[PDB]
Amino acid sequence: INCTRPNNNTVKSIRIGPGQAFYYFGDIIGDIRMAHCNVSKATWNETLGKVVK
Amino acid sequence: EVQLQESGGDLVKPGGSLKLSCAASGFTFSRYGMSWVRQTPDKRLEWVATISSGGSYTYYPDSVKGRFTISRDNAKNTLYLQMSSLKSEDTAMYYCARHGITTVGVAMDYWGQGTYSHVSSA
Amino acid sequence: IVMTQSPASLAVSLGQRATISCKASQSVDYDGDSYMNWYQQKPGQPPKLLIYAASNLESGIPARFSGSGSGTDFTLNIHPVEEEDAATYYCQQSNEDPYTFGAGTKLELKR
Amino acid sequence: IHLENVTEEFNMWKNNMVEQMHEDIISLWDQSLKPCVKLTPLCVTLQCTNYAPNLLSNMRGELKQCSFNMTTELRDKKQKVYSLFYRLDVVQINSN
Amino acid sequence: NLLSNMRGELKQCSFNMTTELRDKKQKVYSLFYRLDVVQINSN
Ligand SMILES: *[C@@H]1O[C@H](CO)[C@@H](O[C@@H]2O[C@H](CO)[C@@H](O[C@@H]3O[C@H](CO)[C@@H](O)[C@H](O)[C@@H]3O)[C@H](O)[C@H]2NC(C)=O)[C@H](O)[C@H]1NC(C)=O
Ligand SMILES: *[C@@H]1O[C@H](CO)[C@@H](O)[C@H](O)[C@H]1NC(C)=O
Ligand SMILES: *[C@@H]1O[C@H](CO)[C@@H](O)[C@H](O)[C@H]1NC(C)=O
Ligand SMILES: *[C@@H]1O[C@H](CO)[C@@H](O)[C@H](O)[C@H]1NC(C)=O
Ligand SMILES: *[C@@H]1O[C@H](CO)[C@@H](O)[C@H](O)[C@H]1NC(C)=O
Ligand SMILES: *[C@@H]1O[C@H](CO)[C@@H](O)[C@H](O)[C@H]1NC(C)=O
Repeated sequence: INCTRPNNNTVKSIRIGPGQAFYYFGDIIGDIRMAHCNVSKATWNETLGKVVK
Repeated sequence: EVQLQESGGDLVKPGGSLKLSCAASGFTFSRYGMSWVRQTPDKRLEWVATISSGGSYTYYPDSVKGRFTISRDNAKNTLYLQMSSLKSEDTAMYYCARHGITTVGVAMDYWGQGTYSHVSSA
Repeated sequence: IVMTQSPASLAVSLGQRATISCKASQSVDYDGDSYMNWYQQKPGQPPKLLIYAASNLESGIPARFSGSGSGTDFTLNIHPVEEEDAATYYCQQSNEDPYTFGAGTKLELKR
Repeated sequence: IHLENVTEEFNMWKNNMVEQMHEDIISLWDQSLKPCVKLTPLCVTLQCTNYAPNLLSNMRGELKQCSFNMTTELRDKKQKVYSLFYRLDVVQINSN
Repeated sequence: NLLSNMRGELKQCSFNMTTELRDKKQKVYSLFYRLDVVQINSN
């Protein structure tokens, strides 16, 4: 299985204080594609036919 | 802030071999989206939207099918379109606009320039 | 496909109140109600935003009018009017698959 | 070492070492997580609406361009922020 | 409290308390014996 996340979406950081460096989400640059996974089709057919026997 | 230079000489009987080009501005050209609105006499005038960088649309409305062909160039910071096989009930393409952020659905926060060019029967 | 609403080409006697409505182009809208904004133009100018983000007054225009919004059916309001206010106001709201407006105004002060 | 001429009964589902793998990972997880930074004061009320090209994607879902007030370094100063959160991280209470 | 053998101390009492949200307060109503309350030196 291959699984990816397209939007690399740079971050920022502020300070709660004293000494609590909080990280939070920044901003999108580029297109937007949601996360997904590819899978080999015929092999998934083959092992599913294998398990049902 | 900077308006958009346009160019239209659309005076051609119905073969739509007719290129129309947009321009650039002083703002950044990437990380936003654009659209296109024409001008009809008093009937709400067009709805043709476009994409961001590599976005997932090529035609925004129906009834433009096979005739729309919007493109975009990030390099020279200027897009253009081609409207092949032009029908009647059609004046010209007129305006360019910008989508912008911090809105909710969509908005046309700036307006480049409107260009009038009647197409039929010179 | 929509079915927009406007009463007519309007008029005003400079009396601070002018409410025009577009009730239901289509069905209702969800929790992120997403009804977009009203534009203006006059024959000597390109179109221009009035309101932004379905509720609140634009940074760039002075603070002298607003509009109401509730779910599907709503209208505008206005608050003391003057010379450059009489214009053409278009009503686009719907943002899912098409972008649409069919409504429109022609407003002019009464002599 | 291979064995010879030996049988033995075997039963899973009653083995004790599955719980000892269960108990220590729980004690490992919190112990690795405890002495780093705490945050109580974040969950403050907030108004929120979606992001603009969220409607311009295959993912027409939820991004929620969002903002709130947060206490700063000094106790008598507040600050304004702007951030993003998914729908599965936020819920409303039952005007913006 | 005045209607009992125990004519003593119940002190039906109330205050402000922070809620789960940091920008919201709330009103409560409760009871405390005088052996668990004492004043400072108007109500
Ligand atoms: C998982 O499956 C998807 C489904 O096909 C794969 O997506 C495909 O990815 C390629 C590589 O980016 C895309 O091709 C690109 O097209 C642009 C168009 O200008 C071109 O400039 C690029 O050079 C490239 O050729 C392709 O369109 C895309 N297909 C889709 C989205 O349907 C994906 O690669 C697979 N693997 C992973 C790890 O996600
Ligand atoms: C995404 O990755 C590219 C790779 O070169 C990088 O330049 C960019 O800063 C990253 N972040 C974005 C587009 O927000
Ligand atoms: C997943 O990615 C690896 C990377 O080398 C590739 O070899 C493999 O074929 C991919 N699997 C797919 C596309 O099912
Ligand atoms: C799996 O492969 C068999 C052939 O071995 C075929 O008959 C069957 O339709 C396939 N099923 C799917 C879900 O691809
Ligand atoms: C933040 O605090 C200021 C202080 O008056 C207030 O005006 C503003 O509405 C607050 N914003 C939020 C999101 O709480
Ligand atoms: C609780 O807070 C409100 C806020 O003004 C105040 O009016 C009230 O007197 C307070 N009550 C007590 C018991 O502190």
